[PDB]
Amino acid sequence: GKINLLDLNRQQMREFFKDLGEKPFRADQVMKWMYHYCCDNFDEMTDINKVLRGKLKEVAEIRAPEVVEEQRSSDGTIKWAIAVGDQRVETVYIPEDDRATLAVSSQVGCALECKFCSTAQQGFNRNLRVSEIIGQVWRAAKIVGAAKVTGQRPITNVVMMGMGEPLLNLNNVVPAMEIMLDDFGFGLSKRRVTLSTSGVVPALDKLGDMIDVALAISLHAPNDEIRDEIVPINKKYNIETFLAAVRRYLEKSNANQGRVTIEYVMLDHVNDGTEHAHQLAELLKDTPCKINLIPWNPFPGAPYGRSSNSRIDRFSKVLMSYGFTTIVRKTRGDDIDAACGQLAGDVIDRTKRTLRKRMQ
RNA sequence: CCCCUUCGUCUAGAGGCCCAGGACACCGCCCUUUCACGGCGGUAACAGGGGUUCGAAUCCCCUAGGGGAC
Ligand SMILES: C[C@H]1O[C@@H](n2cnc3c(N)ncnc32)[C@H](O)[C@@H]1O
Ligand code: MET
Ligand code: SF4
Ligand SMILES: [Mg+2]
Ligand SMILES: [Mg+2]
Ligand SMILES: [Mg+2]
Repeated sequence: GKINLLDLNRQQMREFFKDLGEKPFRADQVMKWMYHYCCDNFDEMTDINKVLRGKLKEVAEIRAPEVVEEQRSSDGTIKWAIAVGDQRVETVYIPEDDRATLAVSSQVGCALECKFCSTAQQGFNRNLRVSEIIGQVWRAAKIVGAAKVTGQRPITNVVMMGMGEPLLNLNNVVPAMEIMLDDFGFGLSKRRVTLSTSGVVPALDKLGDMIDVALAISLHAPNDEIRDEIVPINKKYNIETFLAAVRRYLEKSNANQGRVTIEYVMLDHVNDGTEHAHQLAELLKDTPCKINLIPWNPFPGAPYGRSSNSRIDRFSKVLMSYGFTTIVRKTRGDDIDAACGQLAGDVIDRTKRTLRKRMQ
């Protein structure tokens, strides 16, 4: 029953050190070792006297989840499977010219049932602990830091775009993000830590009272009827209820700089027509934003196709004629099922999704 | 008895190069095309106090807070 320090943000680690009679600055010191240096062994922490180091071994540990698989894409993308009990979730490293980004998982699977997502096909088991979330970053930083490969930069950006809906795990997601932003943690910017959500609107309001981070929304449709089909949570919280919650978040936010990112997956002949772009432009006219079009990444048994490049191009041309910043998300790591939406992991579904499927 | 303390974080520094330079963070402006959040700016430190010197982040003394040898 040793306490894992990877579960604690700054505040909780101060109060940890206040107990057992130590001063607040110890929290600062140990976090620097853990996060600036990827240190999991108290012996190596020269900042601290040998008495307090031997004392920490008694009551504490630094335990990130194990990497059990690595795959490398031809485009530079790396996917790691991390062991989480008997199950697994994925972490994805994305090197770009001027930056490097890590996509992190928030849940063991997902319970939201989006029809175009491989993670949904796996079902849902549970939420990840803080240590299991920030541990992905820790473990990726250590692996990337060791092998000094050409064009393989340290992590500058983090996206909550792995397995699971982050807003359904605020207890653990928020503290993990706090450690990403903390100067004594990873020291990342507000503006380059982006949480993506499908729209759990009461939770988005809660998020606003807890932490300010960059925000992307999984819109994927120009109207409620199409969205009800592909992103079922739109039935409980429709587009306007969601867009309103977004505008509330933006009002308090330095991280978003006045703009939400609109995520929009391009499904062939479903939501991808010129007609739909016009309707989407109208829909977003009162929501300051940037549009990120995502070519659909396939998975086994999916009833969709990827929008052709010409259909995507015409869709974006339309949007640009309405004055919207419009970017096609380059597909990264699809040769190793690491592209957005292809993260299957290894999940034990607790929602009886399989036995429900056969009973129609 | 010996070493350590420079912007929020990590650092450049060796008596005039420094009213202290950089990276990232933070803040601000812009995003009507750099986006798996993009572009450009701006604020910001010599642990504290007192000596030495024409001149101190730098040399000396004390104090506060960390290590380390007997
Ligand atoms: C991280 C973003 O990826 C989207 N997403 C989910 N599944 C897929 C898929 N098969 N292809 C492309 N994008 C997908 C999201 O729903 C979210 O907005
Ligand atoms: C694979 S989706 C990851 C982010 C979030 N669950 C969303 O739908 O936007
Ligand atoms: S898309 Fe994001 S939310 Fe919808 S299912 Fe896949 S993961 Fe859960
Ligand atoms: Mg300092
Ligand atoms: Mg940005
Ligand atoms: Mg200055």
